[PDB]
Amino acid sequence: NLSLSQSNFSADTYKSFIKNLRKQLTIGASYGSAGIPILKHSVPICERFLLVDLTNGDNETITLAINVEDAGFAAYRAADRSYFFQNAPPIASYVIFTDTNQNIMNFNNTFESIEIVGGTTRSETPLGIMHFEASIFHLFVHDENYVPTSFLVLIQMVLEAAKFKFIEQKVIHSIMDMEDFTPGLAMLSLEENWTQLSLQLQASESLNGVFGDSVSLYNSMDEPIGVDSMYYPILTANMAFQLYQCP
Amino acid sequence: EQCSPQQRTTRISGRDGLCVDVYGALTADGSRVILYPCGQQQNQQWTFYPDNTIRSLGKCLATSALSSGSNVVITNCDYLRYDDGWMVSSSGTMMNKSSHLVLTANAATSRTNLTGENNVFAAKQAWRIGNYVEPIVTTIIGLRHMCLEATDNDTNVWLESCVKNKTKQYWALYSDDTIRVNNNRNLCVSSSTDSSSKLIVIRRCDGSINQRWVFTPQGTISNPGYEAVMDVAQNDVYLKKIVLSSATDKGNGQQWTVFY
Ligand SMILES: *[C@@H]1O[C@H](CO)[C@@H](O[C@@H]2O[C@H](CO)[C@@H](O)[C@H](O)[C@H]2NC(C)=O)[C@H](O)[C@H]1NC(C)=O
Ligand SMILES: *[C@@H]1O[C@H](CO)[C@@H](O)[C@H](O[C@@H]2O[C@@H](C)[C@@H](O)[C@@H](O)[C@@H]2O)[C@H]1NC(C)=O
Ligand SMILES: *[C@@H]1O[C@H](CO)[C@@H](O)[C@H](O)[C@H]1NC(C)=O
Repeated sequence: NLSLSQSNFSADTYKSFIKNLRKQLTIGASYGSAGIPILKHSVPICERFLLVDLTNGDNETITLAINVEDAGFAAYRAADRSYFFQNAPPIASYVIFTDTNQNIMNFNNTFESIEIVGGTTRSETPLGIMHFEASIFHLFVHDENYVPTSFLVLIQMVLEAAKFKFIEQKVIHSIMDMEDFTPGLAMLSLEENWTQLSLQLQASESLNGVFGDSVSLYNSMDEPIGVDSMYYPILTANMAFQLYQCP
Repeated sequence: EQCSPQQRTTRISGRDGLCVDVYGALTADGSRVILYPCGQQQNQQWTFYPDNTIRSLGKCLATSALSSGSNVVITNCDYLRYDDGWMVSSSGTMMNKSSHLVLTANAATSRTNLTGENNVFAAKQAWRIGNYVEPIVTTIIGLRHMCLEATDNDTNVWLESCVKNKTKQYWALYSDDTIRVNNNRNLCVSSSTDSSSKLIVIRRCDGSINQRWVFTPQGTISNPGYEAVMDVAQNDVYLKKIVLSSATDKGNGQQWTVFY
């Protein structure tokens, strides 16, 4: 499986990992005027998951299953154990990690659900090297008190980074300078609006690239920039792929 | 249904960050459109519809001649019933589908009449349709995770290690597809004007093809008129040279990131 290990975790290897993850998720994608790939849809369950391995500093590895339709995690495996989100596709357990002791986590793979269960928000959850490593560990041993924040960390450092070059870049900075950070409005506004941007971009085909609704994306100075068309570089050179939304 | 928006009102900004404006808010058929400082006035509000019309004050933006050089105006939409309309490219070119002329601010000053001209991919033919018309301040990251920096008293540009808040590493992305020195917005990143050199440099903004850059989804900084992209000379950041090259998959020098 595509993988990343803490024993070789540099800006270059992280970048390559993210690049490859995007490539894999975009196999068979569709394209519109914007030229931003649109993830597959109506994918048969036997093919709906992309597995990626992450190894911590202890040579302990977890395998995460990513739904290729939405670039979200559905479950993961650690040794002979597996854990599925409540909202994982109902038939997933028959397709992935079948030869393990399967468990269902009492929460959904969404930030909202994870933050409620863990009692901690993304704004208050540090990201960086230490956190990536620790998150893999917490998931490997399934320490319940740290599972929710571990997903907040990994979802953002892996999946949201795949979705947005801006987020990938934040993580790169964190690795290069070994400086941890918490996401600010700029990063959170992207995560929040991925599906909405996907819908507007696709819908804009009928309106000369203009959106039906404006989306507020914040900059690093905490200023909101209204993105009401495809003509903003902060969108078109940033969002790497989209969720399928329109015929 | 959300996949089929029926309309959207927005502004249109371009050269030097000015807005497309129906001069004096006049409504007579043939009333000309110009560039003027952006504001909230109705004569700067353009409504887009699925019929390929772009309207202000209830009338339609349109060219006024088949040949180049005539004004763009607003006119009764009923006169365009049997017309294909406008098509906007992913890079911000606004083109009359039938004639192929494109919206242009052609004069030596942007305080000018807009006309329908032959497309040459000039910055003066690049537009940002959208309500947020301001330049976008950003850093531009390239090879070796370095940042483009304005050097030699704002005459050259090359990569240097990123330093937060280092003034010369900030760029202002304008509505006309120019990349401007953040603290001297009269200066633009420009492809070479000397055929003997492929070196990208910084020059006074002039609306030219040399100064129009498109940040593509594939990660390149493209000069559409010249069918080329920004590249790190020999894939070596230490050469302190950024050049215009045909797009190629060899090396990573043609990949960039916008970090705002
Ligand atoms: C696009 O350009 C075409 C061609 O110049 C314009 O079509 C002319 O429209 C006027 C009014 O409809 C008529 O007098 C002419 O007979 C048309 N000429 C031709 C050659 O077709 C059209 O109006 C333009 N549309 C826009 C939106 O700019
Ligand atoms: C913008 O459009 C108008 C209306 O079509 C033109 O008359 C303007 O031409 C200018 O004014 C005329 C009277 C003449 O002096 C001509 O040489 C000028 O260029 C045109 N230009 C401007 C700047 O208003
Ligand atoms: C989780 O997801 C499902 C939607 O797929 C929803 O019905 C449910 O309300 C959510 N549950 C929690 C625990 O929030």
